[PDB]
Amino acid sequence: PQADYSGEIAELYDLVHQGKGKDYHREAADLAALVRRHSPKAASLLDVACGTGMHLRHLADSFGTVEGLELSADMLAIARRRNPDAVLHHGDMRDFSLGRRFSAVTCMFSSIGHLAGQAELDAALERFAAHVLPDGVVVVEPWWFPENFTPGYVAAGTVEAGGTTVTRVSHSSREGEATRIEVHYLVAGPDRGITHHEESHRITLFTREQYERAFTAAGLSVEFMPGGPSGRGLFTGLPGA
Amino acid sequence: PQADYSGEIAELYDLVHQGKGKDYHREAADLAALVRRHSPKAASLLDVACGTGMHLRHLADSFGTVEGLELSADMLAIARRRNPDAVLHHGDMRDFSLGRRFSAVTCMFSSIGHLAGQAELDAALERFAAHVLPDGVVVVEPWWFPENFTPGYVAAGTVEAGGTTVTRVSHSSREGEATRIEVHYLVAGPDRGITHHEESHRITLFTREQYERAFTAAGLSVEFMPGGPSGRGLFTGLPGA
Ligand SMILES: Cc1cn([C@H]2C[C@H](O)[C@@H](COP(=O)(O)OP(=O)(O)Oc3ccccc3)O2)c(=O)[nH]c1=O
Ligand SMILES: Cc1cn([C@H]2C[C@H](O)[C@@H](COP(=O)(O)OP(=O)(O)Oc3ccccc3)O2)c(=O)[nH]c1=O
Ligand SMILES: C[S@@+](CC[C@H](N)C(=O)[O-])C[C@H]1O[C@@H](n2cnc3c(N)ncnc32)[C@H](O)[C@@H]1O
Ligand SMILES: C[S@@+](CC[C@H](N)C(=O)[O-])C[C@H]1O[C@@H](n2cnc3c(N)ncnc32)[C@H](O)[C@@H]1O
Repeated sequence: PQADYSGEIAELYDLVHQGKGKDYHREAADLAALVRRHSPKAASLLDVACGTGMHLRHLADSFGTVEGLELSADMLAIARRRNPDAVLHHGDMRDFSLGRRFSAVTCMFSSIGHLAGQAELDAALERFAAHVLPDGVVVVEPWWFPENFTPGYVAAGTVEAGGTTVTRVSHSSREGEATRIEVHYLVAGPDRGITHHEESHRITLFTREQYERAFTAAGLSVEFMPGGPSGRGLFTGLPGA
Repeated sequence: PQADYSGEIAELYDLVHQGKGKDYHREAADLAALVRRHSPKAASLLDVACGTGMHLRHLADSFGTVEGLELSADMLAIARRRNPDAVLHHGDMRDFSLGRRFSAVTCMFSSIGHLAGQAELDAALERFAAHVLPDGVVVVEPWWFPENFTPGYVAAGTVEAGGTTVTRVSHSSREGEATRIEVHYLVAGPDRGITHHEESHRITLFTREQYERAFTAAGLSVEFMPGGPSGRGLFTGLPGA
């Protein structure tokens, strides 16, 4: 039903991804070490599709200035509360223009898969290049590629916090050149009873070559790293191709 | 939504109660030892609201003849497959008449709480007495009493079998003289995706005295045993009051 990271889905986001084991503190430390490898003097970072601003909160401990861009107002509201001294823009990775550049431009946890087709992917990569300093680095965490996607995958987990029990179950299928992921939730607590929610997303299965193509078209040199924080690896790009 | 143990709810019953830890083999052994305490020569047993026939399957190893009665055709279908050599009647605990008596008449796992009011409870207890041999025993596992019910209770568990993942979440609230239990399910598998189901039941909170009253009115001597297989204790009754 929803595909827009809104309402109760946005409110549940952080608890469910923490319950699944996601460690944004570690991921931010790793990201900052990776960035400083390619740009030793790096000072500022823009996190695109920053969601609830969990990486930004931790990256602020490593970078003098951090900033975000996010499409969903409800995600953004959470992010702004968590990062009250940073600028967080409501906008679209396909066409934003902030009039400034950063040491690092990051786009994490498969947000890039919400783009449809090579044209949107190239457009986003060009915007990321349009916002990186000449000595900086772009980091994009892809969705699954066709060559590593597992169709029929079922993930189920339950987490409890503050008196509330949340179960999240996903099923991922092949829909042409994308994954269809259906996600259902049961949210329960003594005072509120049980509520059911659902999300459904089409997330594009770009090949590695297609990602590399978008980096190249944007003037970035590209390298893929397998494994990565979420099993999908990580691409890094440097201006100067 | 449903309150009638039908369709997919009936199909999910055994897997969810097994995942929650219910051991019908142990409960049947205990029940047979309890019965033989009060009726050493006991030979036959009628399980009323026998559901999917899980106690009957195991009790058949202890009693020469076992038989069941169940209101829901879909539960009964499962029970009949599991117990192909026994007679399993489609009927109602409030008014059935089988024209024969048994060494033991059992009614397990709070099925008795599906009755509304003292009149139905007394009617069922009189039917149970109308089907027990003079030297036999009646065993009724109650629902919660007002004095031991915990309102706001949330139970969540996930079990996997045969490629299918099932999450069941319940919330129990006080509705006058009953509990309102709402139960939601998520059923997931690689081939079938995710489906959501729900049940809602009103289950009467009779006091211990009200149970004892129904046994007495039916000519049975009554004893309550705390704890029991499901935390609600157990009543046993003997003809001859
Ligand atoms: C398909 C798939 C999943 N997983 C692993 C990956 C993950 O550990 C788990 C699936 O969990 P779920 O909540 O559905 O997806 P995420 O955690 O990625 O969250 C997001 C969902 C959509 C957009 C972005 C992020 O199984 C794989 O290892 N291979 C696969 O092909
Ligand atoms: C209210 C309540 C529950 N529990 C325990 C009892 C149980 O271990 C758990 C609740 O699990 P759930 O699936 O909702 O109920 P059942 O397993 O009884 O199944 C049936 C439901 C309805 C009709 C018959 C049987 O919490 C308690 O200890 N006290 C309570 O007051
Ligand atoms: C899986 S979440 C990842 C959020 C965050 N980066 C993290 O690691 O938790 C995907 C995010 O992409 C955002 N998003 C989707 N399409 C977008 C677009 N065109 N521009 C900006 N953000 C977008 C969603 O609103 C959501 O916050
Ligand atoms: C919680 S289930 C217990 C089933 C079984 N005794 C067990 O231990 O698994 C409650 C059962 O009561 C049955 N039931 C409800 N009202 C009934 C009635 N009036 N007569 C007979 N069975 C009834 C339901 O159809 C269901 O099978």
